[PDB]
Order: sequence, then C-alpha cells, then structure tokens
Amino acid sequence: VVDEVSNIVKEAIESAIGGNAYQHSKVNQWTTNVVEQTLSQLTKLGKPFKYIVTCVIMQKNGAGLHTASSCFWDSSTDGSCTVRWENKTMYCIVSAFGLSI
Amino acid sequence: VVDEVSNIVKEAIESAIGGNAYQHSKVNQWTTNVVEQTLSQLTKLGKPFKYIVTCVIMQKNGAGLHTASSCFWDSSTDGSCTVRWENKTMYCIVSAFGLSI
Amino acid sequence: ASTSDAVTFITYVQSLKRKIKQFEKQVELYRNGQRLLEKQRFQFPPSWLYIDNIEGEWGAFNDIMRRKDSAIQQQVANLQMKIVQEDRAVESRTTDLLTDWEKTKPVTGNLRPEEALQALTIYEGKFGRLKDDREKCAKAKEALE
Amino acid sequence: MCDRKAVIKNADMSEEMQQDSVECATQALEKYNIEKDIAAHIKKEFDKKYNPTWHCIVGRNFGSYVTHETKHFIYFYLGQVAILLFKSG
Amino acid sequence: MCDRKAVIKNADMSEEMQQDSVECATQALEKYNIEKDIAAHIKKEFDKKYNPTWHCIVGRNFGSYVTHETKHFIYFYLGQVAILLFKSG
Amino acid sequence: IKLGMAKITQVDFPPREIVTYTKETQTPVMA
Amino acid sequence: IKLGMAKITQVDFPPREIVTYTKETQTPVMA
Repeated sequence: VVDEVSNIVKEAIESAIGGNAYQHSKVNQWTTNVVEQTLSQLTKLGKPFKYIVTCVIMQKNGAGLHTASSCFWDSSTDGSCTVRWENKTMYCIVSAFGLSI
Repeated sequence: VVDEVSNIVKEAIESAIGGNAYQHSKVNQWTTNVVEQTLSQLTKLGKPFKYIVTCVIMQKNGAGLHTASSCFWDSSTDGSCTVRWENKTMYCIVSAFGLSI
Repeated sequence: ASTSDAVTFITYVQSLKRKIKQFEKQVELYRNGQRLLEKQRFQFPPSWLYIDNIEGEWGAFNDIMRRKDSAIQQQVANLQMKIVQEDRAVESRTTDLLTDWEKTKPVTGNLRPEEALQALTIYEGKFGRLKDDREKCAKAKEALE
Repeated sequence: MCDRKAVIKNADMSEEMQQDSVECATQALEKYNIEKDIAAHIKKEFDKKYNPTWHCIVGRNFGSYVTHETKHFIYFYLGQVAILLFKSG
Repeated sequence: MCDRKAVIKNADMSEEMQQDSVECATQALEKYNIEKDIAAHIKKEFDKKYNPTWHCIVGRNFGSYVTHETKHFIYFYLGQVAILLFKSG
Repeated sequence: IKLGMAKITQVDFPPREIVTYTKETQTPVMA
Repeated sequence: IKLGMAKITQVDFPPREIVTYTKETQTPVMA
C-alpha cells in the first residue's frame, strides 16, 4: 500500500530525525537509520515484496533535488513509493520500493 | 553486470545533463531523460532481473549528499551498481538496483 | 522556464533598456545639475536626498533593471528551449483537438447543433491557441534574446 | 549629536532592517572611540541581529559596487560616515 | 601615474586571488585615479576568479569590520587607501 | 516478467537565486 | 525466497570549507 508506505516513512522520519537539523558527520547515519526503519516496517508486515528503501538527505543551502523512482515492476502487482519530507535545514527525499515475489 | 550498469548510467547522465548551463526547468527534464535511458538500457540488456532505478540530480550549492538504498533481496543472483557522475556545478547520480524476479 | 512569460519579460526589458538609455542620460545630466546646485550650495534638503539623492535612487533602480536584464540574457536560451517545447506540444495537441472535434462533433438529436458547433469551435480554438502560443513564444524569445 | 541617519538618496532595504543598522552603527560609534573598534561593535550587533555574517562600510571616503540583495542593501551617508552596507546571504 | 603598490600588511586571503586583484588594481590605477572604479574592478576580478560574490571598497577615512569568507578577504593597500576585498561568501 | 508501462513521479525542490539589485550612487570624498 | 540484513553503497559528500567571524579592520590614515 502506497499510503501505508508513506505513513511508515513519515513515522520513521519523525522518530529518527523529526526536528533534527543536518550535520555532515550524521547525515549518512540518519539516512541509514531511516532506511533501516523503513525496511523493518516493510518486512514486519509479512507482505511477499522484495522491499527496497532508499534514503537521500540534502542540506538546505540553496540546492534543489529532483526525486523520482521508476522500476521495471508490474502495474497491477507492484510499485514504488518516493516521497519528500522537509525540515528547517535538512532536505530529505527518500524512496521506498516493493516488487511482487 | 555492475560495471556495465555503471557505464550505461554514466552514458545516460552524459547524454541527458552533461556540463551545460544549469536550469531548474531543465534539471528535472535531464533527470527524467536519464531515468528513461537507464530503463531502456536495462530492458535491452536481456538479463533476468527487475531493476529499481533512483536518479538523484542536485546542484553544487554547498549541500551535502548521501544517495543510499537499503533493500531486501539476494546478493547471489541480484545486485546494484554505483556510478559517481556530475557536472561543472551540478550532480547526476543514479541508483540502480537490479533484483531477480 | 515558462517560455512565453520569459520572452514577454525579455521584450519588455529590452524596451525598458532602450528607454533607460535616454533616462540615464537625463539622470547623468541631472546628477551634474545637482552637483552644480551643491556647488552653488543648492544641495537638496535632507527630507529626501538631493538632486544627487534622486540620482542615487534612479541609479539603484537602474542597477535593479540591469540585474533583471542580465538574468534575462543568462536564461534566454533556457527560456527559448522551454517555449519551443511548449509551443510544439501545444500545436500537436491543437491538431489532435481539431481532428477529434471535426470527427466527433456533438451531433445528438436535441441541441446537437450547439453541441457540434461547440466541439468544432473547441478544436479550432485549441489549434489557434497552440499556433498563437508558439508564435508569441518565438517573438518573445526574439525580443528578449 | 553624532547622528548616523540618512535621507532618501539610495536606501533599498526593509525599514526595520535599515533603522536597526543605522542605530547599531551609531551605538557602536558612540561606544568605541576608534573606527576599527566601532566597526567591531557594529559587526557584533549585525551578527547578533541579522545573524552571521553581516558587515557595514561607513567612513568619510568609501565606495561600494556589489550584488546588493533586496531588502538588505544601503548606499548612503550616515553622518560623517558614508553608509554603504548591502547584505546578501 | 599613481604608485599602485599593494603592500598587504594583513592578508587573510588566497595568495593567487590577492595577486590577481593587485595586478588588476595596478592596471586600473594606471588607467584612472578613481578609487571607486578601482574598488569596483578589484571586486569584479575577485568575484570572477572566486565565484559570486565578492565586494571590495576603497576609501581614505573609513573603518569597517570584514564579514567575509575564508581565503577571500584581501585587504591590500596601494599606498594608504586600504582596498579591502572582503568577499562575503 | 512483462512489466507494464510506468511513469516517474517528479518532485524537484526549489533553489534560491541571487538578486542583482545594485544600489548605484556615486560616493564623493569630503569637501 | 530468502532475505536478510546486508550492506549497501556507502556514499557521503563532505561540504566546502569557509570561516565567518566579526573581525575588525581599518584603512590607513594620512594627511
């Protein structure tokens, strides 16, 4: 479910980053934590989906990011969930994916 | 192949974005063209995999970048390739994750 | 990026710079006049600036206009590319709309004359709007580099 | 009185920002007897109010020509000092 | 002409940028004696060689605190007029 | 696997440019 | 099928270096 994937991504962002700013020594760690949380949320549901969670964090330094996720997946069986969550100084466009197994 | 996927992604990034003048209305088009070219190159490869492509395009404005993807598949028959490409003052990164069906 | 709006702004900026040549010549003559006034002690009262104060305000406005013109000259190529793509897409859509309206005007029994005329007019308006948008984008690109 | 005020000659900034800049320059000049020390106090006030880092150019003879951003620029005279301070970033 | 000898008593900037700015300032001083034009040329050269944006000011009786970026705030005086090219960012 | 036709969800974040609104006024020396 | 915890491509971008502070300067004085 795309809505469930977006809700899980938002909950993971709120739990891990939330109102946390952007740090150079911690941006990759935060991305890894968010990706791990999304992967755990996808795996605990029990859906037979080869879940793929991508986390990308950018700094609010006047740089815009074009986020997209297109995969060779079935329209009626699989899909992708690429969203963006905005902070005061930490841009994070993260994508979740799922393919029918 | 990881090296073949990286070479195809680099060729697509060069054909789409290159190192010309930056434009917000054209950076998204370049990212979409790179994604379409990567999807076409993966489809014409003929290998038995269901690739997941995530193209991250940014502009050099002091913003940090960490394009990562944590998934759930088998490393024996599936894999991903990473290619570091950019522009004179822009970034062109594509995260392709080939997963066996 | 919007080719039509960017080209219209570029043509307006070109006309504004053509007028601003004479406006700045007058501004330089007036800066000289204010300087001559201050030489005769006729510096402007400090409520606003002097004659040179109005000259400095005009110089700030001219700097803003020159910055707008420089941005237009920098982004003219991208604006023209966006306008050309939009014009081509709109013209193809107008051709499709004209063909579809001519093929399938709303020709039902009751009020079918009005419906078929509306379908044909919608197709014709789509084609004409695509042609006019392409022509306007090209003309604005020409007037704004 | 040492008034670091201005007239309408070239003053393109937010009204509150321009008033705060003029007041900070005047207060720094009153507090410090040296031009460099007054510059230090005014820069401290600028980095405290409009955040780091902001600079103000004020003196009898000067000149500035840079990318003056909107609502944060000035090119005038503040008393005996020529107030030419533009903030961009 | 004019003794456009830039003696940098305090040079907290890049050596190459400072040397290019000094050469441009010497050329501009040979061209004309306008200190404002010299400062504008120095700022333009610094912004061209070190990206946007760079600001330089030339004057006689002035005190300013440089709020600029690292390795880009060059204060070279061609005599006594301290042309401080404090590239803010 | 006969994958169906799929598009790409486009979301481009916005940058901020540099305002070249120069305040031009000639600065004279003390007279 | 079987799946579990694994590794990924670790890519991070260090930022540029700059220093900002309220440093006071002064022009030379002559007569």
